[PDB]
Amino acid sequence: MKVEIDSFSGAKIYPGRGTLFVRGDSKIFRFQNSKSASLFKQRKNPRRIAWTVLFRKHHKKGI
Amino acid sequence: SHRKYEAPRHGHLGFLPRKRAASIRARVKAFPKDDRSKPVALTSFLGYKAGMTTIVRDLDRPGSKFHKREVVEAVTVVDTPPVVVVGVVGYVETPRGLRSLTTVWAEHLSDEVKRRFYKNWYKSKKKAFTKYSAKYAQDGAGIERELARIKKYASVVRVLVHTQIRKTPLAQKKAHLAEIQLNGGSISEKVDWAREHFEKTVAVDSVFEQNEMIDAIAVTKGHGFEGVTHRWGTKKLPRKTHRGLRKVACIGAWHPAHVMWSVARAGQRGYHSRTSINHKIYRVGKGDDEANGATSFDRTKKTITPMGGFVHYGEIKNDFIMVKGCIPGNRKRIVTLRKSLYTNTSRKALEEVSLKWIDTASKFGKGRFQTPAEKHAFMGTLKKDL
Amino acid sequence: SGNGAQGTKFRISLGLPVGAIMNCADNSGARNLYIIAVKGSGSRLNRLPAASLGDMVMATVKKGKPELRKKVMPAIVVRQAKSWRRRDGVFLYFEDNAGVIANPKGEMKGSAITGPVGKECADLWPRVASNSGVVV
RNA sequence: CAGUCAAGCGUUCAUAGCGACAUUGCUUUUUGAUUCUUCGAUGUCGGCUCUUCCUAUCAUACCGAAGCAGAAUUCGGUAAGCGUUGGAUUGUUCACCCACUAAUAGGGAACGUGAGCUGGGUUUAGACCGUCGUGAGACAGGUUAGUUUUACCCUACUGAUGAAUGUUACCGCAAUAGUAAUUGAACUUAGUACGAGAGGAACAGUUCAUUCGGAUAAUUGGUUUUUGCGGCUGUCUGAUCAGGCAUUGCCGCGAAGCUACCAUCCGCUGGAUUAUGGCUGAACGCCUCUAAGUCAGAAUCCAUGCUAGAACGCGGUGAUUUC
RNA sequence: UCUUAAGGUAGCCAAAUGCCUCGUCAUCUAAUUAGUGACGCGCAUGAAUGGAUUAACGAGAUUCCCACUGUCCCUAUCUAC
RNA sequence: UGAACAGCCUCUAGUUGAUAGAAUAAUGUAGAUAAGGGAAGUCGGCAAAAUAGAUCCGUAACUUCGGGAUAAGGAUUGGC
Repeated sequence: MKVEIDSFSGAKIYPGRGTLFVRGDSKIFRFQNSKSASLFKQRKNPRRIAWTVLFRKHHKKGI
Repeated sequence: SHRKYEAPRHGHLGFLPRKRAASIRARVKAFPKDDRSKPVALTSFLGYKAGMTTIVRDLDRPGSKFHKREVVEAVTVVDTPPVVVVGVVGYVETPRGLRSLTTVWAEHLSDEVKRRFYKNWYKSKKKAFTKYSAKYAQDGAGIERELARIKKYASVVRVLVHTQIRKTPLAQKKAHLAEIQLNGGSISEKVDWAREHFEKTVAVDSVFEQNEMIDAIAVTKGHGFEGVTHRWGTKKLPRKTHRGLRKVACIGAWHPAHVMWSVARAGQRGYHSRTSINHKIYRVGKGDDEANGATSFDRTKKTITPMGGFVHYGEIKNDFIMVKGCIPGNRKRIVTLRKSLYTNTSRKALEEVSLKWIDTASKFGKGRFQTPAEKHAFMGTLKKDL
Repeated sequence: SGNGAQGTKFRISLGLPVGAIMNCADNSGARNLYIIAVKGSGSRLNRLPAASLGDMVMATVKKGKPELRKKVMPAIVVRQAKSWRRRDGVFLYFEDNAGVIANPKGEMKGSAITGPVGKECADLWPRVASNSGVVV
């Protein structure tokens, strides 16, 4: 087996836990949770969301 | 006049009456078929339903598409501390059925089981089985002959056992007590086996083994007085309807001028005895051991109890069971396990099972981490972590 | 499927009932597909037959070419938009639901496919695999 | 609806299958006929819902016959166990079409069912047309609009308690009643058998699904008064901080719990039998499945199993009050 | 040719008038006893017993399409009383 | 606040009345939300939803030339 990375939060997705999405352009996204999923459908930016790994690494926290 | 468009009986009538059980501990109606060629051993067990979780393994049915591929499966977990054998009774057979002629207990008893004899224990002399111990306190004064009576008679024997509700994390202190049939060897052997095992633990490593199909017998969760619509699966009547739509519209014809039993009706849902079968065991595991949650592939030392515990149960520090799928019964509840009655091979009951990974994540939410080590690793330190 | 069931199928959560209009993905001239029936469908009272991924169906064209319009035709689903569950527990869903015209045996009357499809359909209907760009 | 008979059809041949002319019966699901009950009122079509029953069996199980090579089909038997759809138009019953289907069989229960719905239709009063009528007015002729009441009683039903058995607690038995699992596809057998060719099987085996059921809530989804976190508008609290009101103010997230063929898991094997085919076997010195005896045999029947446990069915066991 | 006081003219239709009738043709539909457009030996259309249209208006009757939706597949959950 | 003696909050004045207490089963009444599909339901889209203010843009047939027309249909809207 393997573990993966939420498009939004960038989190380990242990098997089965979480949702998957396949846009018409064949981009396969994965979501650990409906929180991330709903934000994605809202077309939010994780780099702006604070608790996200992208914001974390863009503001240079936990270096 | 006839039914214009056909459709089947809503619900199942073998499972009637849909009424509250006689107990919080489902009766075991039937045990397997006794045979003598095997050794004396139990044919049932008792534990407490703890909860569910989810695992991973490699299927093997030669002809599927997930043959030799991974899957993920919902399992159910039971906490099965070893049951204390105390006593046995003897059943002689009549044209009026099996019938107990003797119940032999043991000398010494635990507060939990004689509490189960009592109701108001906190104000009690605790006077129970004292004169039984005084029938004991000698060599065999009035016990040896009961045993030999059971030998001379009693085609069937059932061993009395009780649980360790104090080993559980529960808050009851009132042990559960029950009988199990033995389906091995001869009758003298059964009784002397039990005599050896008076006041003695018995465990799941002895009663069961992996890849065994069993029956789960328990009482299904109570849902109160309920309408016909959830209780039977009847069509919700339409929007425009005076005086209720969560109903059955016609409940019978003019003639017979009575309500037929088969018609649906509101009333008790749940707290029902149920006996589900063909539940493959996937893992026995040990309280007196760590790494219960760790397969040969993971090898990350971790028990089965997730972060923050089982919801409404706690920990699994006793011997435990992981079985495929669901079972009748809710969390914190008793459960009566049972060997099968029939040598189902089917290339489904013989599918040998070896595991890969076991979700030990928090069910009190949407848990991302199986371990706080992993948690701190992913997160870094924290304000509280000085 | 039946006829063109190159093997079997595992159940898929059902989200395309009769009355559903779903996109057409192929190069056959169509724009939409009005589902009206399902093969291998169950027969229960006041239950709508529901299609799935891989389920061959009978459909109509409410929008498209006047050679295709006003006649039924077999069609096959490749996209669902309803979260179903594979044996690895992955809950997955597209954003749209679409299909492709076919013959009863399963060969696409159209020569191509425009977008992603489902691996189940790709494994069950080989001509779709032939005309597939991307699979999942 | 089913029989008797059999001129004829069926290449030849009455009976594989049909079966005119003639004839004997059955049913009450039509429609008449009658007017026994009912006019100090039995709520009146259909649909929806929901159960149950019959079989004159559409499909499924096992079988027999064929103008049955195979496939497909037709006839017939035990069989009502199990199932018999979604839609278009119509108030519709009915009909007709579309499509799936294993198959889309017919009927009964006060033409089941209105203190269960609805009120399209019919069936008051308003109104329009046509025809009839001098006219008021008439028309199972057409159209439109038109109040659908009460259960708190008894019974039945579902669930739920419960006196009395010397008391109380625990473990059990199991009378009786109920009962459930259903059908299809795909691969393989095998492009084999069979068939001149055309075409084209089957049993076993495997994986899957349909329908129904019984549980469960790890996962996903839903729900959210956790009024838990954050935010938003208006206004009030001098401003801030923090908060009230806005019939739960609104939004996003949202655990727990409940819940979903929208999710998951499970859904037993033995005996006696029918029809049918048979074994030995006479009557009838042969022969014959039958007469005595006897074998296998089905979705049947009964048990296994499962559900409740007789509250007036029972058993085993423990402890049984003192100043 | 019989007969009438004279024999329905313009125009309109299976229309709220048309039994037969689910009239025939077309269209809308996968399918339409509906809807619309045409046809007219119209049982029984029709001219201030007003005919044929008619913009706008209608808590009028009717059909279809877009959107929308717990009407529905198929139900579930929550709140106050 | 806002186009507004709308709706919502407040000041003065007035009330705090309407049997109450405990729990929160069914069925209801009133209010709501619901994945995928989208009227397949039904006599019939009944009920409910969706749209909604303002500014800008654009605007069909038909017409009694007056209208239809907010046609349709699209964009934008905060704070400092």
